[PDB]
Amino acid sequence: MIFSHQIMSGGRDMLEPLVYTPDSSLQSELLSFILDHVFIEEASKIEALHKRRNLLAAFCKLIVYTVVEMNTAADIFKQYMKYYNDYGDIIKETMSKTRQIDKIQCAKTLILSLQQLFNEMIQENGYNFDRSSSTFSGIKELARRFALTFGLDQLKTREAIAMLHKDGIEFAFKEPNPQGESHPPLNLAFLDILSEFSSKLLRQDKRTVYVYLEKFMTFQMSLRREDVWLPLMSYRNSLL
Amino acid sequence: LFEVVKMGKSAMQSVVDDWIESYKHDRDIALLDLINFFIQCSGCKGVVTAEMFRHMQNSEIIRKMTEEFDEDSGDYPLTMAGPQWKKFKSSFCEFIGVLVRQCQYSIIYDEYMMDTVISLLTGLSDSQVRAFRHTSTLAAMKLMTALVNVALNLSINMDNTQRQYEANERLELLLQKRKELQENQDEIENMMNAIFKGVFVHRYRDAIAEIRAICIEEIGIWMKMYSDAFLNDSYLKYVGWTMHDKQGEVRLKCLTALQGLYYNKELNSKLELFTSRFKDRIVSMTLDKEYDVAVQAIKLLTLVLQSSEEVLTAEDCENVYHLVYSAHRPVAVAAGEFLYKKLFSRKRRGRQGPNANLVKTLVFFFLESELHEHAAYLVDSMWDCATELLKDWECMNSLLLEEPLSGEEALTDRQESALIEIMLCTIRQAAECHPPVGRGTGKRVLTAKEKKTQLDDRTKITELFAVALPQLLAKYSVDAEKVTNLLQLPQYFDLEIYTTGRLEKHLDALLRQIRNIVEKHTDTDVLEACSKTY
Amino acid sequence: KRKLIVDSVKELDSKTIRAQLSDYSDIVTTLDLAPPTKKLMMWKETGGVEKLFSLPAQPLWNNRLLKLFTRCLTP
Repeated sequence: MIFSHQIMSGGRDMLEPLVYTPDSSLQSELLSFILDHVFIEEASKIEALHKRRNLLAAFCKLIVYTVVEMNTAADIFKQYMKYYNDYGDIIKETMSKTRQIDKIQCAKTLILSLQQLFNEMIQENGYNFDRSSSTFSGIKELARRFALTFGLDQLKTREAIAMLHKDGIEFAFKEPNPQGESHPPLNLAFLDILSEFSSKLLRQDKRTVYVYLEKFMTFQMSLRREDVWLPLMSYRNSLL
Repeated sequence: LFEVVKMGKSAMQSVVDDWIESYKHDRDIALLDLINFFIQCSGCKGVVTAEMFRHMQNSEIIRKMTEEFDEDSGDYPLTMAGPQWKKFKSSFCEFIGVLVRQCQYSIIYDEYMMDTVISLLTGLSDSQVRAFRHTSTLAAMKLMTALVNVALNLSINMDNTQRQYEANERLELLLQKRKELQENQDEIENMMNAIFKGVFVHRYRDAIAEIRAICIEEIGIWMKMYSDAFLNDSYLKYVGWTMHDKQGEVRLKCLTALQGLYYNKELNSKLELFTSRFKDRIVSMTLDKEYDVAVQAIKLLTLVLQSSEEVLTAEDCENVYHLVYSAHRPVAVAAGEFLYKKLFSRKRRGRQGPNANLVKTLVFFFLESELHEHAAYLVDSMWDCATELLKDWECMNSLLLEEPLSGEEALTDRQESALIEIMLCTIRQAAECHPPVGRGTGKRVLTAKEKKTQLDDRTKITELFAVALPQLLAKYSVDAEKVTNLLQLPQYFDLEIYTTGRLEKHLDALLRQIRNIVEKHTDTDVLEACSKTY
Repeated sequence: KRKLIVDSVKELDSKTIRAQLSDYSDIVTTLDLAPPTKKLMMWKETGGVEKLFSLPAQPLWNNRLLKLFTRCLTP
């Protein structure tokens, strides 16, 4: 934080030599330490709580003041609800500050966290997951708040939420299903989560995102009304 | 008419002048107009016909005027906020008081005037019209509040005439004036029963909270106005009942009314029984949900304790004692006063002088109650009441440095450490005149008196610990907590007095002792204290 | 639509009165205590996120070094 490119903030540039840009190796090691020794589940309770809060505050400082790449904030935004009491008001402030710096990249980080939770479920739970109970409900509950955070200032919030939907669509239609192309595309239940962000767009952007949705749908799949397609029907009705 | 109340022009002097001018003509229509104006004073737009109910029952006029409501919004004259509320509420009482005072022990003490008004007031109290049910209690109850003083004057004359009768047409005149002094009294007494029985007994527990608040406030006024007639459980019980109301304004009003009697108390004997029958609740209100009620509940326990030093037991006072380590400074201050005037009330310089046993008791208190390990909160909860016990460091230093006097028990190691903590926290709240974190705004523009107090306290602190500290840090120089709590005082010393006082050998001693601590201790906080002091 | 707010309930039930008289355990509360130790007092001083995002992690006491850090705090 002290020897960064901020050392010349309306200050003497004679100190240009000692500007240190951390390498990707260190940017990965810091995140590994944070996710291993901060997010973890008397007097020793508050002891460790405040110590871990200080450590998370330091890393969030490096994220907000743009010393490390913003994309690493996904692995912190991934745990807003699971720690709303332990570390929630820190992460909310990090989000409020990371919105101001770059809204576009903030939306990218948000929807990358939402796409790593989904992959967390796919990594063990099973693709035929309940889709109606447990941790999917938690993901939807997180998505609701994360959509509420992006208030309609209309200050280019349109592009942020549009690029957010774009990422969602491209992640949904990423891997075709092996069984057959006569069956739904993989990772399509996500569109049900993506529905919480629909209200943020206005009508014109809703239509534009629909036309971009036609870039992967195909008429035959549009008319295909089955239970396995319920999420796609829900997303379409959301965009209408 | 009611427009005087609407514009706020309703008053006492000029209104009574107008009422007396009307009486100069007659009282035959001074009642028709009195009823007509008061009816519209609620806020509706009714009518008064010459024989609207003249041959009939006047009470019938209720629904007839209710139909002519002219309803615009749900707000009576008092409910209508702003000046139309404040001025009208202040003004209303003036007219009633003026009417009573002009009565001058006549007309109302005669006939057909006091009786006339009673009917209208009674009817309004019952009407489920928001107007009458609200503003009648504002005025009809108030009328009892008005006449009790009139009866209060009746006793004075009786007592005065009693001596005149103590001891012909002069004696027969005494006899006549005495019969009439009784006939009026008795009839005024029935006119009282009128309100209490009808206007008070039922409206006392009315559904809406504001009317109950008026009832309780007027009952407290009665208590303060008469210390006999209205000081009997027959009247001293309604407050005890509504002491468990679920609102907060009503509870505050009952507590205030009760505090009135204990305030400048006449040591009423029956009041002592009331205290005991309700001590449990008045003490359990010390932890009420609304922190605006616990303050006025604790300021009543001290008031009781001032005279009745027996109703409170040991666990009852200990419950209050634990409250001084609170989070709300307004309740903590009151707990501090209760502790002060319960336990901390009771050779000009020295360990044997004053504020010595008093300052020896507080360390015992802190070492007994074990809710906190630090003393800042206790010190702050008394910084506005005990301003001489927690400021005379000359004895706090003495009690830790001066050798124990034969015939006096010395302090234990733990008691000494606690005293060092108390000393340091007193030093801190003297130097930085800001309360501890959690209590207080945190920003305050210190007044001239506060700046003067700061300068004087810092000067004394320097002039005292600059010469005292090396000895302290040489005797208590093996104990961690003690050194880490005594090495902070340097930070609170005006270092300018060092130069213009020739006190420099003590500076050399202080630096030498600090070096001795550094070269002998290895704790991660002791050395921090030394570095910060340097 | 005369908004008189006239309601039938203008009194209280004696059953409810005695219920309030007896069940006074719903209007009282517990005690809110302040920091019980110095460390908790400190952590209430600096634990606020506004201070968490405006102070060094390793505590630096001298104002010189505090400026060395905090001058890197931009808008």
